[PDB]
Amino acid sequence: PRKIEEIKDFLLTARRKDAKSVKIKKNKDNVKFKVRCSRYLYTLVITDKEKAEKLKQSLPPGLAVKELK
Amino acid sequence: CRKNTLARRKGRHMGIGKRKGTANARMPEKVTWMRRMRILRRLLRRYRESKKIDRHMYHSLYLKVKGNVFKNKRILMEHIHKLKADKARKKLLADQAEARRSKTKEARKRREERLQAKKE
Amino acid sequence: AKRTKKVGIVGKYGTRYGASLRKMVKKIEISQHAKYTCSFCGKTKMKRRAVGIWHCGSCMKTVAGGAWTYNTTSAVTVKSAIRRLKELKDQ
Amino acid sequence: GRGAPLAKVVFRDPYRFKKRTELFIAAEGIHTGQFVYCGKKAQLNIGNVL
Amino acid sequence: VQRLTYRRRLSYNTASNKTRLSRTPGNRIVYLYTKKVGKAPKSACGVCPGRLRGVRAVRPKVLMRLSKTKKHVSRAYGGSMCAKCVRDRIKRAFLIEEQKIVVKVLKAQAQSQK
RNA sequence: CCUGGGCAGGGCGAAGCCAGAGGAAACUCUGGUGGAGGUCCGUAGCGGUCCUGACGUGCAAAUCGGUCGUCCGACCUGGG
RNA sequence: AGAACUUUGAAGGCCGAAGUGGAGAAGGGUUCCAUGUGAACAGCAGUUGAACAUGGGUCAGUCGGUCCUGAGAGAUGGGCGAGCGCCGUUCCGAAGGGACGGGCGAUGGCCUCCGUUGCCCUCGGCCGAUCGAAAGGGAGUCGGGUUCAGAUCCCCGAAUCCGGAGUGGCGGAGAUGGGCGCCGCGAGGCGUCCAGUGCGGUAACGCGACCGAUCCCGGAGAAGCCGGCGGGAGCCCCGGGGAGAGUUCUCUUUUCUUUGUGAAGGGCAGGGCGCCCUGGAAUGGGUUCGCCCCGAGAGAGGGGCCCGUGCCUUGGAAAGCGUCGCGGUUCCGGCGGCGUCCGGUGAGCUCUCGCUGGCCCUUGAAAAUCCGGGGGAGAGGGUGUAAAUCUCGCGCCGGGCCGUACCCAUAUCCGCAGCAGGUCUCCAAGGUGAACAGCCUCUGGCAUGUUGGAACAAUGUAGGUAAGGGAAGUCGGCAAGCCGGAUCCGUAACUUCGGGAUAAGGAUUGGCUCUAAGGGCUGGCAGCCGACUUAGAACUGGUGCGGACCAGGGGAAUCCGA
Ligand SMILES: [Mg+2]
Ligand SMILES: [Mg+2]
Ligand SMILES: [Mg+2]
Ligand SMILES: [Mg+2]
Ligand SMILES: [Mg+2]
Ligand SMILES: [Mg+2]
Ligand SMILES: [Mg+2]
Ligand SMILES: [Mg+2]
Ligand SMILES: [Mg+2]
Ligand SMILES: [Mg+2]
Ligand SMILES: [Mg+2]
Ligand SMILES: [Mg+2]
Ligand SMILES: [Mg+2]
Ligand SMILES: [Mg+2]
Ligand SMILES: [Mg+2]
Ligand SMILES: [Mg+2]
Ligand SMILES: [Mg+2]
Ligand SMILES: [Mg+2]
Ligand SMILES: [Mg+2]
Ligand SMILES: [Mg+2]
Ligand SMILES: [Mg+2]
Ligand SMILES: [Mg+2]
Ligand SMILES: [Mg+2]
Ligand SMILES: [Mg+2]
Ligand SMILES: [Mg+2]
Ligand SMILES: [Mg+2]
Ligand SMILES: [Mg+2]
Ligand SMILES: [Mg+2]
Ligand SMILES: [Mg+2]
Ligand SMILES: [Mg+2]
Ligand SMILES: [Mg+2]
Ligand SMILES: [Mg+2]
Ligand SMILES: [Mg+2]
Ligand SMILES: [Mg+2]
Ligand SMILES: [Mg+2]
Ligand SMILES: [Mg+2]
Ligand SMILES: [Mg+2]
Ligand SMILES: [Mg+2]
Ligand SMILES: [Mg+2]
Ligand SMILES: [Mg+2]
Ligand SMILES: [Mg+2]
Ligand SMILES: [Mg+2]
Ligand SMILES: [Mg+2]
Ligand SMILES: [Mg+2]
Ligand SMILES: [Mg+2]
Ligand SMILES: [Mg+2]
Ligand SMILES: [Mg+2]
Ligand SMILES: [Mg+2]
Ligand SMILES: [Zn+2]
Repeated sequence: PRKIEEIKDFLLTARRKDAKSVKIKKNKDNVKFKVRCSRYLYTLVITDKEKAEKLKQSLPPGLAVKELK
Repeated sequence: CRKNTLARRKGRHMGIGKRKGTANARMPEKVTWMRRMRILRRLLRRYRESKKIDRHMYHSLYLKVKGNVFKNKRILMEHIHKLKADKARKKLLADQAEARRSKTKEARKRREERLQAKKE
Repeated sequence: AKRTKKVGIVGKYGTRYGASLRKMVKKIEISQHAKYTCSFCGKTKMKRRAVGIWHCGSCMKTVAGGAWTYNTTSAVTVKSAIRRLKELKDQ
Repeated sequence: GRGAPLAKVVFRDPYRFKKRTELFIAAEGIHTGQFVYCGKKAQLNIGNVL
Repeated sequence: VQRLTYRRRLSYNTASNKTRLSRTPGNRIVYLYTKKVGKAPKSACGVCPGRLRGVRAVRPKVLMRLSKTKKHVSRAYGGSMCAKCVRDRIKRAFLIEEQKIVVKVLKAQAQSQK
């Protein structure tokens, strides 16, 4: 898998087609966002819950989102 | 096992009769020489790189440690102290003799200047 | 400390195969194990390769020498005769 | 199986652009990099076949 | 204390069965298989030995994966000479060609004087 | 012949190297380092000296128990 | 129905990591698993089995065969032979059916634009068809879970390789600059010309890509054995915490198990360099365990590259494990809480990586595949418009065939058999100990090896003693027994001067207290932290001390063979 550092590159990946799975995993100190586009797994890890909430708001609506527990 | 190992660490149960292998089998002569001479050769590096020994006595004591002369760190450090004191005494006597010769040559050149001023 | 007084390098063979044969193998084992002065790089790094082949350490210039020494006396005589017949009356 | 050394002398083909490699018996005193000449009018030195 | 087992049916400790041992996330010492080591390319026929610097030392079937940056050096004679050969062959070619020009013009002076 | 695999620990301490002492020189002496070998004790492995032991219609149409020889090699061994 | 033998509980033992354990190659072919029977078989028996009957079980791009050659085997040309046939593998052969490109012609698709077919020219040693390894070479899958039987194959999740692209799938390179004149306050616009098949570092070399055809060169594939030494992992050891369990007659902050991060990408340790720049040594200097290195450039300073199997990070805690509790007859890889932590050390063992050396009339394999370089034939749009190409990031499609169970053995192989025989390998714990020796324990297996019970006669087979003599027995010291380890003394005849030699002959060895010595890390001589060795002294035990185990009798000679 790959680790996207910036937020704009991850949201460009989310805008990019042929991506069929987004997994949001809350953790004890941060939160991880998972895109399974095709044969790779792209992860945006971020430690700000407000930025996670606004990224969930700005997430494109034509795509499935699964929250892990 | 822990009680027996603590007794071995204190130095018990390790006499003459409870040795069933040779001394070179128990503690190897090559390993003893490696530990001994690596310590006696990096103490000279810690002296040379910091302050103590110069460039020229370092190689002499290096070869003298490679030869079986210096048994351990204490007598190595004492022999370095003896050579440092002897070198300090020799350079003190050399500085005194050089100061005497330098004042003599300076006085001779100034007296040559005095005779040249008296001639012209 | 000099340990062996007569056998020299042949003490690895110990007690076997005769005093005269060990004496005759002594000089040529010294000859095959001695480092020779390289005529090209000027160093003493002529290490023995396989038989007939000598190999200097620096500058990697492999030379075809004798089987046990660097120059056979017969080979030096041949080289002197070849240069003499070379400069003798222009072939 | 041979106590004599083998020498690997590379030549140049005057007819086609290709460096041909042959296997000579190493004469005494040759060294790697020596220009081993070969032919009829080659000058008499150690290594030169004539 | 956990004795471990082969995973293929290669029971003999050959060169292709050159292995190592790692630890699974399920807390079990597993016996993993290691690709054999790849040596870097060396120079061309005569210089002091030593592998050429700046080449990803892999297997030649991994050289299909490797791109045209981690296989050569941007110098002329890049992935073939160790650049000591380059700085010697440039000077050697230059000096021998200049000496051939000197011999040719000396023979031309011999033609003019004879 | 080709292609692979394997051999616990110790003992003896060759060449080379270092330091010190002697000598005019040749060189010699002492203390270390070094790890050589179709080298020694000895295990696995490989063979089988002796008890002419045990069996001897036996476990076996040649095996077993001690005692053994060798174990870096002229070593043992699989497959083609 | 029936128990010395089947199963379970418990106790006592053996195998004791060079196994009576966990898995394979050859071989066996259903023996693997479940259910039922016990007349056959298992040398007694069975309610049992590898027996019998019924029914199941082996899932692969990334494990191997398949590809390649090795020693060798082999057909054509050719020769021989009455003849089936034999010799030979480059020899006595017209032994390539391929191709960069150009021209000419024709067909076909959306005949613009491309894709095909034929002819001609040009170019092109094969070291000669072909076979030959389930251990050689050979790209790429790993983590968890699942069954009565499968496991890198099946499910989930995470990756990689190899082929494919014609109307050439999308981005990014190639790609976008300079000069002149005009308009305009400038920003900018217009017209002409020219460049542009990438850049940076002095370097060793680096990046997101970097036009390359016949041809040539090179590297990898592609290397023996034995020493040393250093780094890394795993296992072991110690100190502390956390969870559960054991003992508590008395003591013991005690004892035992566990305390995790795969492949893949990035970053950073660590190791290495025969890689570069500055610079020039002698009063020679730098380093190794040993060496070795230096004017063909040492020390010193600064760089560059390679392996990075180690740590962190996405994977990755949501799974896994420990422990406690709660729901569903059951079906749910259920549901919830807590943890899954800080360090130190090593003549430690195994594996692996790297440096260096020794040995040689021993030089320790080929081929398939793949890459780089030299050449510049050729191709490309010619401009405010964009190509010829891409070994860059993505996206799409496919990976066919065969094997996959089990034993791998004192019971699934061979030996006529459930035969003390034989058969090739990987993994290896704790203590004593030099040791993978011998002995005892742990994980993991087992019922003592095709029978049980009672008594302990002769003879026997293995084992141990025996007062006094010590080889008087016997063909012969046959067998058995003595010395046996380690430390410190001392070692002869002879000799090829290497040996003989552990020659021979003596002393000590236990337990408990001490003493001394052998190191590292921090500072402008002081303080903290741990390793196991040696030597000496005192005290004490019934002269006992290698306390079991481990384990050389020795000397003088002769013959023969080094
Ligand atoms: Mg030694
Ligand atoms: Mg293979
Ligand atoms: Mg021997
Ligand atoms: Mg002897
Ligand atoms: Mg034996
Ligand atoms: Mg036999
Ligand atoms: Mg026997
Ligand atoms: Mg008998
Ligand atoms: Mg009988
Ligand atoms: Mg024996
Ligand atoms: Mg022996
Ligand atoms: Mg027991
Ligand atoms: Mg076994
Ligand atoms: Mg039944
Ligand atoms: Mg029966
Ligand atoms: Mg069965
Ligand atoms: Mg049946
Ligand atoms: Mg799959
Ligand atoms: Mg395969
Ligand atoms: Mg034939
Ligand atoms: Mg014919
Ligand atoms: Mg084949
Ligand atoms: Mg199975
Ligand atoms: Mg699994
Ligand atoms: Mg591809
Ligand atoms: Mg090591
Ligand atoms: Mg380590
Ligand atoms: Mg990794
Ligand atoms: Mg299987
Ligand atoms: Mg049997
Ligand atoms: Mg039979
Ligand atoms: Mg057997
Ligand atoms: Mg142990
Ligand atoms: Mg111990
Ligand atoms: Mg082992
Ligand atoms: Mg049996
Ligand atoms: Mg029996
Ligand atoms: Mg019974
Ligand atoms: Mg008696
Ligand atoms: Mg008596
Ligand atoms: Mg007597
Ligand atoms: Mg008598
Ligand atoms: Mg008699
Ligand atoms: Mg006897
Ligand atoms: Mg007795
Ligand atoms: Mg004797
Ligand atoms: Mg003996
Ligand atoms: Mg004999
Ligand atoms: Zn040289």
